[PDB]
Amino acid sequence: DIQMTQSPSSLSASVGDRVTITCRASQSVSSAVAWYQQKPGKAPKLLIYSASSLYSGVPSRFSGSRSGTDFTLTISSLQPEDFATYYCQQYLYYSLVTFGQGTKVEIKRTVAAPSVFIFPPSDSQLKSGTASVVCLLNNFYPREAKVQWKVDNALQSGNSQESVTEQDSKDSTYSLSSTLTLSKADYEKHKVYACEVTHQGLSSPVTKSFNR
Amino acid sequence: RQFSRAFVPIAYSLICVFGLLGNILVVITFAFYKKARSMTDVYLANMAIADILFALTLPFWAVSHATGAWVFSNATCKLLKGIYAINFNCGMWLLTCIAMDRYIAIVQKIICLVVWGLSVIISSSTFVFNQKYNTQGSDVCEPKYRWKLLMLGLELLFGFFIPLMFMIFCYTAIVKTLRRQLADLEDNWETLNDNLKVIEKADNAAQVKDALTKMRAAALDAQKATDSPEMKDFRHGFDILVGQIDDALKLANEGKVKEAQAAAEQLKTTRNAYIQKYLERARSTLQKEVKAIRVIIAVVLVFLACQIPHNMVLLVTAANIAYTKTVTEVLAFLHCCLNPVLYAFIGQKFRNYFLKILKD
Amino acid sequence: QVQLQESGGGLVQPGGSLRLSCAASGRTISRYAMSWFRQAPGKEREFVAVARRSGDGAFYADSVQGRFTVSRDDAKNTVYLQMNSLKPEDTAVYYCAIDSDTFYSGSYDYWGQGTQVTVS
Amino acid sequence: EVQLVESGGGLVQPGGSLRLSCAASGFNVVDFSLHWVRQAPGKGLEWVAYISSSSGSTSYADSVKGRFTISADTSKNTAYLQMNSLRAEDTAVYYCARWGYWPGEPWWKAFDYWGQGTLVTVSSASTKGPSVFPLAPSSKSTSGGTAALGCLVKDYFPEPVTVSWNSGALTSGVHTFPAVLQSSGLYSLSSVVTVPSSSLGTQTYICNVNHKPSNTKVDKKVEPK
Ligand SMILES: CC[C@@H](Nc1c(Nc2ccnc(C(=O)N(C)C)c2O)c(=O)c1=O)c1cc(C(C)C)co1
Ligand SMILES: O=C1CO[C@H](CNC(=O)C2(c3ccc(C(F)(F)F)cc3)CC2)CN1C12CC(C1)C2
Ligand SMILES: CC(C)CCC[C@@H](C)[C@H]1CC[C@H]2[C@@H]3CC=C4C[C@@H](O)CC[C@]4(C)[C@H]3CC[C@]12C
Repeated sequence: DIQMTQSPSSLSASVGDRVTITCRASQSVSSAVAWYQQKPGKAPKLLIYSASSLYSGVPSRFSGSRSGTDFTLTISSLQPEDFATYYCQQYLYYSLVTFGQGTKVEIKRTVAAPSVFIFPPSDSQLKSGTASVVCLLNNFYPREAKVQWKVDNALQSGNSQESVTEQDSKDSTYSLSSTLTLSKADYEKHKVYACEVTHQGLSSPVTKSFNR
Repeated sequence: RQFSRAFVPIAYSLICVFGLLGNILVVITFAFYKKARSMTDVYLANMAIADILFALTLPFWAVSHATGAWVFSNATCKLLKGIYAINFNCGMWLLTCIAMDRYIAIVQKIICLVVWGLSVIISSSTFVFNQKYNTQGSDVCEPKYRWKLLMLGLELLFGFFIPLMFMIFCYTAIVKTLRRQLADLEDNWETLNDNLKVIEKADNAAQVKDALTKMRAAALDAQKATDSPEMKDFRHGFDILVGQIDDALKLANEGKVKEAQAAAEQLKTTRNAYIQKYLERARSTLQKEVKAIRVIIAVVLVFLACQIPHNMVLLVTAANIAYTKTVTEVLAFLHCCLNPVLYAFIGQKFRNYFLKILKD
Repeated sequence: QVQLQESGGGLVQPGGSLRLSCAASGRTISRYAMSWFRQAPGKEREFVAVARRSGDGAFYADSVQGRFTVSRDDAKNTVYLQMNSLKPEDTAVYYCAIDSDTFYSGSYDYWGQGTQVTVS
Repeated sequence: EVQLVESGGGLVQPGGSLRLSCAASGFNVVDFSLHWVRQAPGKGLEWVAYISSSSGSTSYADSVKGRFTISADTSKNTAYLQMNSLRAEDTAVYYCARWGYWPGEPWWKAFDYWGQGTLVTVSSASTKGPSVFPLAPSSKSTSGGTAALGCLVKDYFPEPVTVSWNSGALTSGVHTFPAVLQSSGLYSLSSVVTVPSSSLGTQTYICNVNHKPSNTKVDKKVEPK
C-alpha cells in the first residue's frame, strides 16, 4: 500500500557522466529507503542505506539524498562497471517493503539505423503444418524500434513475437527478431508477406517483402 | 528649509544626550558580564561604540546647525563626514558578520580590527568628496563631484550590494529553517496523537495497521530531530516507542484487532514519559532561537530603513528638495538612539542584565 | 491542424557556426519527441539528431556528434539546433520532424519544408 | 565471510509443491530476520515473505498468502519456503536476504547480504528436443554487399540450449537471441549471422544446436536458394 515510483525507466549515458535516478514514495517512509544495484544474472548488491549512507564496500561515487518523500541516487562519475539496473526500496516495516520498477543504465551511442532482413519459412517447416516468417533488425541504436506485419496489405496483431538481444560488447548495438507464426492453411491463403519497421534513425519506414 | 534649521539643533542635542547615555550602558554591561558576551554581542558592542563615537561627533553638527553656517575648518568637516561614514560602514559590515555567524551557527579582537579597518577604506571616498562650498550666499559643507567616480562606484557596489543580498539570503534561510523545524516538530507530534486516537476508535484491523504505519514513519522522523545523558534519554525513548509500534503492527498482521489496540494503549506511557518531556524541551529551544533572531532582524531593519534614504539623497545630489534633505538627515541621525531602545524592549539578554546592574 | 515551420540557414563560412530553430503550431512540442534530418541534393534523407522528452537525452548521428547540439523549449514550444565547425559536405536542406509515438518508435509524419544550409 | 546459499529450485507442474532452502553460514538466524524476494524473468523484484526466528512472527505478500509457508531451523541455520498450488505466474528467481533487528544500525541496513537465488519454473510441458529450420540467405536481400543467415529452433521445452556456428569458427557477427516463451508452453530461439555475400557460395555454414536435457545434437547446414 506504499508505492515507490522510480521515474526513469531507462537511462543512457557514457563513461564520466553524472546521472541521477529519482524515486517517490506514496506516503512518508521517513528516511527508510535503500538503493540496490543488480547486474544481469546475479543477485542485487546494496549501495545506499537510510537514504544517504553509502554501504561499506561500494565506491564513493554513489550518493543518496532525501527531499520530503522524493529520494535521489546520484552517480557522480560513470564507469564501465556502473552500467546495471538500480532499484529503490522502502523498508518502513518488515511486512511493508516495496521496490521500485527499476532503472537500466545503458551506454550512450550514436544513432544507427537497423538493417532489415526477411526470412521466409523453409520447406522442412512447411511439412509440419506451421509456417514462421522472421524479420531481423540488425545493429540499431537506440532500442526503441517498431515492427509491423502487413500480410496482403492488412496489419496483424497477436501472432508475432519479438526477442531483443541486449547491448553488444563491441559496438553496443541491439538486434531484434520478430517472428510471425501461422498454420499451413493460413500461410498458403496469402501472397504478399512484408515486415515494415520504423526507427528514430530512419526517415521512412523500411519494408522488406516476398511473394509466396 | 530656513525654519527646518531651527528645530534640528534641539533634536540633534536630544539625540546626542540620549544616544551617548544609551550605548555606554551597553558597553558597561559588556565589561561587567564578560563571561556571557557573544559573537553577535561583540559585533553589537562594536556597533554601540561606533554609536557613542557618533554621539561625540553630534554636538559639532548641533553648533553648525544652530549658527546656520559652517564655522570650523575643512579638516573638522571631513572628519565629521568620515566619522558618519565609518559609523554607517561599521554598522553594515558588523551586521554582515552577524548574518554570516548566525548562518554558520544554525544551518551547519582580530575580527573587530578587520571590520573597523575595512570601514576606513570605504569611507575614504567621503574624505575627498566633501568640501565646504560657499554658494548662494551660504557656506555649507556638502559633497560635490572619472577615476574618483569609478572608485566610489566600485566601493559602493562591493560594500553595499554584496552584503545586502547576502543578508536577504541568509536571514530568510534562517527564518525558513526555524519555521520548518517547528512545523516538522509539531506535525510529528500531531501525527502521533491523531493516529493514536484513530487506533483507539478503530474497529477493523485495516485502519489499525494503516495508522501504525503513519505512527512509525513519524516516530522515525522525530528521532532525527534531537553522547550527553539527555541525548541518551531522547533516542532510547524513541527506540522504545518504535519498538512498541512494531509490537502492535505484528499483532495487527495476525488479524487481532483487540490485541493491537491494547498493545497500542501502552504507547501512551512512553509518549507521556519520554516523548512529551522532550517535546516541550525542543519546542522551547526553538521559540528562544526565533526570539533571538527577531531582535537581530529588528536591528537590521531599523538600521537600513533609517540610513538608506540619507545615503541615497547625498549620492544623488552630489552627482547632480530642501525639505527632503533635512528629513533624511534627522532620520539617519536618529539611528544612534534607536539601537539601545531595541535592546531594552525585546533585548532579553540586555534587559535582565541591566536590571542586575541597578540592583548592584 | 498541426503545422511546422523552421528558420535560420543560409551561407556559412567553413569552420563557422549556425543556430536553426523549429517551431510547430497546432500541437504542443512537450510530451513528444523532436527530430532533425538532412537531405543533400545528390543523396537521400540522412539523420542528424533527435531530442527526447525533457531530461531523457538527445542523440546524434555518427557524422554530427560533438559538433551539433540540440536544445528544447517546452514553454516556447520550439527546438534549437546549433552547428559548430562546419564542412562543405554539410550543404543540405535541414528538415524537422515530429515523433508521434510517445514510446519513441519513430513515427515521422509531421514533416516541414526545411531551410537550406550551404557552405561557401 | 558470512553468506546465504539457496537450494531446492527447479521445475514442477502447476498446482505442485516445492520447498526451497536457504542455508546461512557465518551468522545465526536468531540475530537476523530472513526474507524471500522474487524476481520474474524480465521483471523487477517483488517481496514474498519474511520470518522472525526469535519472535516467531511471519508475514506474506498478498499474491502468496495462503499458498506459501516459511519456516526456520536454527539447528541447521536454514530457512524453508514451502510453496503449494504454484500458479503460472510463480516462475521466477527466488533470493534469500537477511535483515537486522530494531534498534540500531542493523535495522537500517536493509537486505545487506543476499543469496544467489534459485529458479522455480512451473509448466505442464515435458522435455523434448528442438526443431531446427534454416533461415536461408535470400539472394535478392542486399545482393553484392552483405547477407544474413539463420538457424531457427522452434519447439524445445527446457530453456538452456546452445547454438554454435561452423563448430565455433564463426564468431564475428553472430547474434543468438534470447528464448521467448510461446503460447504452446515451449521456447523458440533464433541464431542469425551476418556474412558477406561474395563468400556465400564458397564458404559453408552449419549451425550446431546443443541440447543436454534431451541429449539432442543437431548439425544443420544453411544454403542459399
Ligand atoms: C549588545 C546588547 C545586548 N545583546 C543582545 C543580544 N545578543 C544576541 C542576539 C542574538 N543571538 C545571540 C546568540 O546567538 N547567543 C548565542 C546568545 C545573542 O547574543 C540580544 O538578543 C540582546 O539584547 C547585550 C548583552 C550584554 C551582556 C551579555 C554583555 C550586554 O548587552
Ligand atoms: O557623504 C557621505 C556620507 O556617508 C556615506 C557612507 N556611504 C558609503 O560609504 C557607501 C554607500 C552605501 C550605500 C549607499 C546607498 F545610498 F545606496 F544606500 C550610498 C553610499 C559605500 C559607498 C558616504 N557619503 C557620500 C558618498 C558621496 C560622499 C555621498
Ligand atoms: C576618525 C577617527 C576619530 C576614528 C577613530 C576610530 C577608533 C574609535 C576605533 C578604530 C579601531 C577601533 C578598535 C578596533 C578593534 C577593537 C577590538 C575589540 O575587541 C574592542 C574594540 C576595539 C579596541 C576598537 C575600539 C575603537 C577603535 C579604536
